[PDB]
Amino acid sequence: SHMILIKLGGSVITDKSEYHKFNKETVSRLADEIRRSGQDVMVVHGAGSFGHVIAKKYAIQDGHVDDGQIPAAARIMCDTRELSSMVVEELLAQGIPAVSVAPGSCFVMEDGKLIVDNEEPIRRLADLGIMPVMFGDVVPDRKKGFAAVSGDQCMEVLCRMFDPEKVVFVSDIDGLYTADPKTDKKARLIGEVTRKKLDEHSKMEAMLRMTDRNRRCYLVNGNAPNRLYSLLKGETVTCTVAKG
Amino acid sequence: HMILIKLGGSVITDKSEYHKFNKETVSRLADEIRRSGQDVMVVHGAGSFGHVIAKKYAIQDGHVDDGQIPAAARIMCDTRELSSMVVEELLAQGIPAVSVAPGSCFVMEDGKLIVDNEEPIRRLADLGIMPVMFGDVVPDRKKGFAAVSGDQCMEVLCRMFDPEKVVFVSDIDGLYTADPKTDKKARLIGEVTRKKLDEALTDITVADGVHSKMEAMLRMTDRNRRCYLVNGNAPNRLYSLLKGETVTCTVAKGGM
Ligand SMILES: Nc1ncnc2c1ncn2[C@@H]1O[C@H](COP(=O)(O)OP(=O)(O)O)[C@@H](O)[C@H]1O
Ligand SMILES: Nc1ncnc2c1ncn2[C@@H]1O[C@H](COP(=O)(O)OP(=O)(O)O)[C@@H](O)[C@H]1O
Ligand SMILES: [C]/C([C][C]N=N=[N])=[C]\[C]OP([O])([O])=O
Ligand SMILES: [C]/C([C][C]N=N=[N])=[C]\[C]OP([O])([O])=O
Repeated sequence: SHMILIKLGGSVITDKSEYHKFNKETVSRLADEIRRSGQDVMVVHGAGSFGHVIAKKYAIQDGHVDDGQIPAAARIMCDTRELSSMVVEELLAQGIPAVSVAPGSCFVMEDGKLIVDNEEPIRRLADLGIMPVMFGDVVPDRKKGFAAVSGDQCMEVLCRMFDPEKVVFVSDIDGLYTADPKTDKKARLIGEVTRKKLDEHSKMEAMLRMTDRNRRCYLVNGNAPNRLYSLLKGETVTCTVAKG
Repeated sequence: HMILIKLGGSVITDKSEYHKFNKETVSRLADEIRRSGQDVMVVHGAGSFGHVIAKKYAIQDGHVDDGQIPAAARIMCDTRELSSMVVEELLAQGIPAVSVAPGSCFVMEDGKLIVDNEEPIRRLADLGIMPVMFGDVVPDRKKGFAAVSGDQCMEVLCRMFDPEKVVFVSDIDGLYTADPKTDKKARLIGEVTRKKLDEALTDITVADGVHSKMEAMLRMTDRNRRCYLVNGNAPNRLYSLLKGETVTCTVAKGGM
């Protein structure tokens, strides 16, 4: 019961300012860091520039309103699946058996909720040692035609099915700050996140939901070499932790 | 008025060279589909994106040792990457499509592909985003994992969506009395029925061929829906068949 659920956010695996650009060097290092830690893990990744660009250009997250969005949805779904291959290639190269599980090809959505009615394939892939890799995708919706699922929602489902000991968000920031550290030089790192969120980004809300059953959720900078490796081994690193 | 089409691995890949995609052939076949103007749904095989590694690790035998797991995930990645290449050509010709990997959402039991949840595949077809299934490694309820073929993917979609016509696209003009690559004096079979399938059942067939290929087409047929096996390497032959014209092919009929 010591599995660690990891999200390779789109901020580190892709260049979000450059459409369809894969950060092969960062993902290759992150996969090597994952293997050397010797931990049992499951990998979710974001869509990044392989989806967010065409998404809001056609407002895909708002549902099916025009037939012109159908080729756009297919192109987005083709890109997220292609990105997942590049991620899986790096996992396989390190000796981590993994397979892409596209949510848009397997599940449906209803009122912003990812619905996983059939859990057997994901569970059977896990028991075989072939890590099921979910990711942000365009998903059929029961009310809006289609919708968008995030990497965080995919993790919430896997957090429910497999009860990880730790949950780790890998992004391009040292942690949660008072504001965007890229735009506000007067940003200060927040070390702990509890239900003290009552004072107020909304990432505290996203981190806290996965702290069910006294497990700790971490948010760490993947652009810092070996930080993720040390985190997985239990060594103290710079990060934001959600607890309680 | 939907037509179910299998883009076999023998024509969309170089089956003699691992991980080799025949882009231009697929680009032509997609353009022939667009030019036909038919409501279609496309399944494709794995070809050398699945068979080469499956033979070296006996994946068709199921989970027998831990050395197979890295090979199974390697094939699973290869079939998904090949499917992306196929979808890319479909999108280029104005055919919205999405890859639906059977190993990512289905299981198998006793050599049959179990589809317990039909909603996603049906919702994608309703939106106009063609669900494209393909040959893959699939978790098995009894043997750990199992290999599913394009022919089996075609069966469940035939069961699900009830096409009026089924087309098998391969690297051969049709079914022959023996393998045409190893027998020059072999002739083509024009029509396939349940009667001739029993006529092709031999001891060699049992110990294995042509009987299983006939059975694959016959399972796509019923009282009036026919199955056609056409050569994808013949330019515009798939186009003419989709238009309703007569072409050199093998026809299955009557069901079984
Ligand atoms: N209060 C904040 N603390 C930390 N980062 C923030 C904050 N507000 C905005 N950001 C920005 O959000 C980005 C990460 O969010 P996002 O890219 O959506 O996550 P993901 O990496 O999962 O896609 C960071 O690059 C950071 O610049
Ligand atoms: N009786 C037969 N008739 C036609 N082809 C045969 C026969 N026996 C063996 N073959 C071989 O099978 C090959 C096609 O089979 P396969 O690759 O499974 O089709 P697909 O590519 O549609 O899956 C042909 O290249 C042919 O050489
Ligand atoms: C996929 C998405 C969207 C795009 N397209 N559309 N509607 C998102 C996900 O999320 P992330 O962030 O995790 O990546
Ligand atoms: C997945 C694969 C591999 C295995 N092997 N076997 N029995 C294949 C697919 O299928 P196709 O259709 O391609 O042939």
